[PDB]
Amino acid sequence: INDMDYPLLGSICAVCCVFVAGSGIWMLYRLDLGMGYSCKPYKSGRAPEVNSLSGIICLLCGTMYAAKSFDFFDGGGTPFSLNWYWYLDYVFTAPLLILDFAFTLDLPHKIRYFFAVFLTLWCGVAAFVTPSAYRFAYYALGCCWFTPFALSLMRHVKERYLVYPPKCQRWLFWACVIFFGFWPMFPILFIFSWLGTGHISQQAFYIIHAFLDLTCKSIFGILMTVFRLELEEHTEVQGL
Amino acid sequence: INDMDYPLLGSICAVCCVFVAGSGIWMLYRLDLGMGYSCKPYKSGRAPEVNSLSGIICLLCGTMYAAKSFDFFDGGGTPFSLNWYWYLDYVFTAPLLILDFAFTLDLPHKIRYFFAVFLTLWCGVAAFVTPSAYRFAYYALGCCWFTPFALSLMRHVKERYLVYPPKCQRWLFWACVIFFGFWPMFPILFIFSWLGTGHISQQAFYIIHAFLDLTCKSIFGILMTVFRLELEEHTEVQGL
Amino acid sequence: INDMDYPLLGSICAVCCVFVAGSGIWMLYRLDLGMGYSCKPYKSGRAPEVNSLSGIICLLCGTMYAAKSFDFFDGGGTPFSLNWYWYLDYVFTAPLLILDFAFTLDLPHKIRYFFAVFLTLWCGVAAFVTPSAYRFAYYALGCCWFTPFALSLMRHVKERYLVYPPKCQRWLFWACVIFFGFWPMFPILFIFSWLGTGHISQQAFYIIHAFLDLTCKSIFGILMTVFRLELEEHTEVQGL
Ligand SMILES: CCCCCCCC/C=C/CCCCCCCC(=O)OC[C@H](COP(=O)(O)OCCN)OC(=O)CCCCCCC/C=C/CCCCCCCC
Ligand SMILES: CCCCCCCC/C=C/CCCCCCCC(=O)OC[C@H](COP(=O)(O)OCCN)OC(=O)CCCCCCC/C=C/CCCCCCCC
Ligand SMILES: CCCCCCCC/C=C/CCCCCCCC(=O)OC[C@H](COP(=O)(O)OCCN)OC(=O)CCCCCCC/C=C/CCCCCCCC
Ligand SMILES: CCCCCCCC/C=C\CCCCCCCC(=O)OC[C@H](COP(=O)(O)OCCN)OC(=O)CCCCCCC/C=C/CCCCCCCC
Ligand SMILES: CCCCCCCC/C=C\CCCCCCCC(=O)OC[C@H](COP(=O)(O)OCCN)OC(=O)CCCCCCC/C=C/CCCCCCCC
Ligand SMILES: CCCCCCCC/C=C\CCCCCCCC(=O)OC[C@H](COP(=O)(O)OCCN)OC(=O)CCCCCCC/C=C/CCCCCCCC
Ligand SMILES: CCCCCCCC/C=C\CCCCCCCC(=O)O[C@H](COC(=O)CCCCCCC/C=C/CCCCCCCC)COP(=O)(O)OCCN
Ligand SMILES: CCCCCCCC/C=C\CCCCCCCC(=O)O[C@H](COC(=O)CCCCCCC/C=C/CCCCCCCC)COP(=O)(O)OCCN
Ligand SMILES: CCCCCCCC/C=C\CCCCCCCC(=O)O[C@H](COC(=O)CCCCCCC/C=C/CCCCCCCC)COP(=O)(O)OCCN
Ligand SMILES: CC(C)CCC[C@@H](C)[C@H]1CC[C@H]2[C@@H]3CC=C4C[C@@H](O)CC[C@]4(C)[C@H]3CC[C@]12C
Ligand SMILES: CC(C)CCC[C@@H](C)[C@H]1CC[C@H]2[C@@H]3CC=C4C[C@@H](O)CC[C@]4(C)[C@H]3CC[C@]12C
Ligand SMILES: CC(C)CCC[C@@H](C)[C@H]1CC[C@H]2[C@@H]3CC=C4C[C@@H](O)CC[C@]4(C)[C@H]3CC[C@]12C
Ligand SMILES: CC(C)CCC[C@@H](C)[C@H]1CC[C@H]2[C@@H]3CC=C4C[C@@H](O)CC[C@]4(C)[C@H]3CC[C@]12C
Ligand SMILES: *C\C=C(C)/C=C/C=C(C)/C=C/C1=C(C)CCCC1(C)C
Ligand SMILES: *C\C=C(C)/C=C/C=C(C)/C=C/C1=C(C)CCCC1(C)C
Ligand SMILES: *C\C=C(C)/C=C/C=C(C)/C=C/C1=C(C)CCCC1(C)C
Repeated sequence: INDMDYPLLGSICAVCCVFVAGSGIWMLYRLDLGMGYSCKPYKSGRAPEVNSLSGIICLLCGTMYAAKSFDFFDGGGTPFSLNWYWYLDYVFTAPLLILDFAFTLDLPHKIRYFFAVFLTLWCGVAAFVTPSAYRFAYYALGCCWFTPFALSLMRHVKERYLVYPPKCQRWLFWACVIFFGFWPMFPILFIFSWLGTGHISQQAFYIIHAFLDLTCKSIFGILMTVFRLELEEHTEVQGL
Repeated sequence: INDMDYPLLGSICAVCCVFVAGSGIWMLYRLDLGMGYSCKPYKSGRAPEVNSLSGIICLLCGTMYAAKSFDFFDGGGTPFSLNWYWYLDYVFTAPLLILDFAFTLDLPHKIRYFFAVFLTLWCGVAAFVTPSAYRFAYYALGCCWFTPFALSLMRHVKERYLVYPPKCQRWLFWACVIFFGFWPMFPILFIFSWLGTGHISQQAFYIIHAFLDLTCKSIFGILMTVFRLELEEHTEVQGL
Repeated sequence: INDMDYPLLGSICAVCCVFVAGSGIWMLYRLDLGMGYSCKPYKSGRAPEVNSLSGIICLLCGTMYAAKSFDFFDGGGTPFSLNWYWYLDYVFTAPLLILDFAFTLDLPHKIRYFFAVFLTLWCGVAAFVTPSAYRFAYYALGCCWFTPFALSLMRHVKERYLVYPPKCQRWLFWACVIFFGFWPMFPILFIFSWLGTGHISQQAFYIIHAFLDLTCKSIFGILMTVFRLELEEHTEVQGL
């Protein structure tokens, strides 16, 4: 029912729009001046193309949040909503999150990891738009995709977590908290939302989701950016 | 008219959902233990990223079939149908089929081959949704894309079919049967369906399409997987 | 209001459909016989995959124009329109234009350049479909994406424009005219169209847009093709 407090939801989106986008602008700025903390200039003179994927998602996420605010500030139900169809944008950003994570730590099966998340969210898009007993079938189909994705990722992360120096592991550990602790929270709120159990309020739903993306995009991007700065500093200017 | 036997169509989709997805899980499992039949471990320890594209399409095709079943099992006309708009999913899998085929045999013009199929199907999506005299114009526009695509592919396949050892050529020949014998059957059923001639029944349409994807995705994926196993066995452990 | 002269608009689209597609077929034909004007055969025997991106866009643009004509020739409002939602196709071709430009001149930040244009147009798609005070917010959000994109591109182009020989610079200069002189004309007509100021007539809108794509796709593709022919001729057969 169209009775939730959109001005609030819009404001929330606008506030996190600046934070996520601003973090993206910072990490893009921090990328193109130094390999590490000593600001080592790239010998060729061009930062690796895959490195920028962390900043772009935040700007990609920040650009979407601006849209969401515009949807909320206009009273909802806009022709270009990005909120009526849920996880619709996630389809474009979440598969990119694992792509840079796989690129940052050289995790194998990158195309499998992309299509694991890509197929995971399209079930969530299908689950939302289908009010019926088969909504959870898509959820089950979606969870049939994420569960083998969350697994083997923990195995892959663990196999290389022990290779990094202790300085670099602290940021990776905090990336794993964001990664293996909060990504499983999207399916959990799907069960408890008005779609299933009914705990999460229709309005509340957006606000907690607004406050997780910061952790999943921006803060995850910051931890990835700081982790890469530590990684290159230990390997390039030190040769260790 | 909504009077076809969806439970049947759904069951068909569900049965081939397990077969296509199960074949994809097998070929992904068969990929990451051996270069060839001797199960030669990859020297770096990570199977090539382009190799997995054969398995992923089946899981990508199997995930879609589950959706189609859910559309049929719910009586049709679901908000997330994947059946109301035809060839809509093909847009995501058929361009990937030629991408791995081009990658498997090192065929040139891979981006031209991707956009040949990608533009071929978007005319089929447009042809379906347009009941008018211009449906066949999109079909003609689509066939104006596939016909120069089917050609030059036969020339490209032939130029390298004679380089492979006789053991590897048997699977490639059976890939070509699936490739140059069944892909031209999608346009043929478009003419004869209720859209054009009227031979193929609305219901029958789905069942024959359900039974070709197995050949085009799963069986094609199996033949591609077996062909790659023969190819690497002759080249890696034998050096011939 | 559905009272504009579609037969005209359709004819315009059909005439430029042949010109853009025909130019694409020429530059694809011109690509696969010679590195330069001396028709130097590629030593491996396969033109670089990124080189063909100039031809494909024209065929991608020509295929869309055929569709637009079919939409116009059928009276408008077709189920597969490509005209009802504006810049919707641009989302697929404009990000590819900058991708080959970045590839042709080895410009850095290619993924940033792709997502700059990709996010720029999705605001234009959102701006059109949203009749409200927030249409210009998407326009402002879109211009908040293009303005930092148009800039740094001029800096990047200038940094390498002085390295090319004078023969190659003439085509690049004429690419820059098409690039930095006409791309900023799409936002300008958005302001003055019936959406904003009201200068550009609903009908006129399509005809000037039809006549810019030729410059942005086809003629830009020709200038890119001629520029690459000059570039390789000076570097490959001359070694200068
Ligand atoms: C801005 C940066 C974005 C970057 C990346 C974007 C990629 C993601 C693409 C997002 C797709 C957006 C689709 C959203 C559709 C929303 C439909 C909607 O809101 O419907 C509800 C609403 C009913 O509400 P009210 O009438 O208020 O009811 C109360 C009674 N007074 O219905 C409408 O407003 C009618 C909707 C008009 C048509 C919708 C047009 C959607 C825009 C099309 C462009 C997107 C292209 C998608 C590609 C496929 C082509 C369909
Ligand atoms: C699950 C794994 C999938 C993996 C990859 C997915 C990529 C492919 C994307 C598929 C897009 C799906 C679109 C399907 C739309 C179906 C529309 C439909 O069925 O309409 C008919 C039906 C009429 O039938 P009944 O009312 O039964 O008539 C009988 C009278 N009692 O109409 C409806 O049900 C209304 C439809 C509700 C809105 C449709 C919402 C579609 C879902 C949107 C998510 C997809 C995003 C697409 C991106 C662009 C944004 C539009
Ligand atoms: C051909 C080569 C193309 C290559 C690349 C293609 C990629 C770009 C994808 C383009 C998406 C096309 C969407 C266009 C939707 C147009 C809607 C439209 O015209 O509505 C207006 C019109 C009202 O006009 P009239 O009734 O004449 O009014 C006057 C009163 N007598 O409404 C209709 O006709 C109803 C529309 C029927 C349903 C629309 C179906 C759109 C086709 C779906 C396939 C596209 C898939 C998109 C993916 C997401 C799934 C939605
Ligand atoms: C929540 C709101 C929505 C969120 C996003 C809104 C827009 C965000 C702002 C722009 C995002 C990034 C633009 C992407 C295209 C530009 C490519 C790019 O950034 O390249 C990096 C390039 C630097 O590369 P170096 O390595 O020094 O080059 C030497 C070659 N080795 O970046 C730059 O040039 C700096 C940024 C552009 C310079 C132009 C300065 C003037 C810009 C006008 C401001 C317009 C308002 C936008 C506000 C934020 C802008 C930072
Ligand atoms: C028709 C229904 C829909 C069809 C599809 C439904 C889901 C299909 C099942 C999962 C598909 C693939 C998941 C993609 C993300 C995982 C990435 C992946 O497979 O990586 C391969 C990786 C092996 O790599 P190696 O080379 O040994 O690693 C060492 C590094 N050199 O695979 C694995 O780890 C095996 C699969 C995951 C292990 C976790 C085991 C427990 C999984 C719980 C089962 C959940 C139900 C799903 C059923 C099928 C699962 C196989
Ligand atoms: C405005 C209307 C819509 C616009 C577009 C309509 C369709 C455009 C015509 C086809 C576009 C391109 C097709 C893409 C898939 C083909 C791949 C391709 O072109 O590969 C190049 C390959 C040449 O490669 P080389 O380097 O010689 O190979 C040796 C290996 N080193 O091209 C060819 O083989 C030439 C073109 C195909 C040959 C088949 C000839 C017979 C074709 C029947 C004509 C059908 C009508 C289409 C009209 C235009 C066709 C040119
Ligand atoms: C539970 C409370 C949650 C609060 C939300 C978080 C707010 C943002 C603050 C940062 C969160 C993530 C930080 C991750 C840890 C990195 C911090 C850090 O110390 O980084 C340094 C250096 O790296 C950095 O600079 C990273 C921190 C920079 C973060 C900048 C904040 C994000 C950018 C937003 C600016 C624009 C926002 C617009 C205004 C908001 C309007 C609402 C790494 O080295 P140290 O361990 O200090 O060792 C010292 C010797 N090397
Ligand atoms: C006209 C009847 C069509 C019947 C449909 C086909 C059913 C599937 C059977 C396989 C079809 C394709 C097989 C292609 C040929 C490869 C078979 C083969 O022999 O492979 C071997 C080895 O490779 C293989 O193992 C490939 C065959 C494995 C196929 C496994 C079947 C697909 C996986 C599905 C399992 C899960 C399905 C769920 C249950 C179904 C519920 C409906 C290659 O070497 P050989 O020539 O034997 O030489 C011996 C010395 N090297
Ligand atoms: C303001 C008037 C605008 C008119 C529209 C333009 C019409 C198209 C004409 C070409 C426009 C762009 C040309 C760019 C400059 C390149 C021309 C040129 O000279 O190229 C040569 C060689 O390269 C070429 O051949 C490029 C020109 C080829 C252009 C072919 C025209 C496009 C193909 C369309 C054919 C099919 C169209 C269907 C019919 C139309 C139905 C409506 C480069 O060397 P030169 O400087 O001559 O030095 C000589 C010693 N090397
Ligand atoms: C409470 C919520 C936020 C998080 C719940 C998940 C936490 C408990 C998970 C997320 C990521 C996980 C870490 C991921 C990787 C490793 C490296 C391994 O060699 C030891 C365990 C360790 C350190 C894990 C401990 C458990 C961990 C921290
Ligand atoms: C009857 C249906 C299923 C298939 C119709 C197409 C068949 C006849 C086509 C598909 C692929 C084709 C093969 C593709 C490649 C070659 C290699 C060439 O050096 C000799 C011909 C040969 C061996 C072709 C023979 C004809 C062939 C088998
Ligand atoms: C463009 C070149 C490669 C030819 C490929 C397009 C051919 C195969 C297409 C173009 C126009 C098409 C025809 C257009 C209209 C109809 C009417 C319909 O009720 C039966 C099929 C039929 C008769 C089509 C058959 C296929 C056809 C002839
Ligand atoms: C009048 C319309 C069509 C075009 C307006 C933009 C024109 C004036 C712009 C577009 C591209 C620009 C050129 C781009 C690159 C360079 C190289 C630099 O080292 C000197 C300036 C020069 C040569 C620019 C001059 C101005 C220029 C030609
Ligand atoms: C913003 C970034 C991320 C990674 C968001 C991720 C969301 C998921 C991984 C959600 C998964 C879902 C599943 C498994 C089933 C129901 C639908 C969801 C999309 C919520
Ligand atoms: C599932 C995999 C494949 C390769 C399916 C392929 C389908 C085509 C190549 C279909 C082509 C069509 C044409 C040329 C014209 C009418 C519309 C079709 C999509 C049926
Ligand atoms: C056909 C190729 C090109 C490059 C067309 C490009 C169009 C743009 C770069 C348009 C930009 C817009 C902006 C910045 C804001 C309003 C919406 C537009 C899409 C017109």
